[PDB]
Amino acid sequence: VYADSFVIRGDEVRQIAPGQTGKIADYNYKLPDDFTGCVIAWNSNNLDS
Amino acid sequence: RFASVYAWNRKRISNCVADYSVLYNSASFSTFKCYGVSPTKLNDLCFTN
Repeated sequence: VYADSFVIRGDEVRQIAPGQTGKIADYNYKLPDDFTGCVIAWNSNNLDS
Repeated sequence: RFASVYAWNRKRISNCVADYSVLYNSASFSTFKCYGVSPTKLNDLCFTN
């Protein structure tokens, strides 16, 4: 198993899915078409701001 | 000034060369959905009007 982690805007969470496009999906973190994993995200406005 | 949605405006774009990358590459758009066309291939495609 590979665990990947990063911080993004709340509006960008929708780009972290297979087949997505946009600045994050196209130029930061691209998921494969047949992705087998799970995407876990939580608000961090208490730590990262 | 934009139009009221009950009286939505329409403009014909024609007899011209487009570059949809100028639009899709901009970060200001909060939503850029496409139906029956893909935002990337949209710049390789051509239309009557």
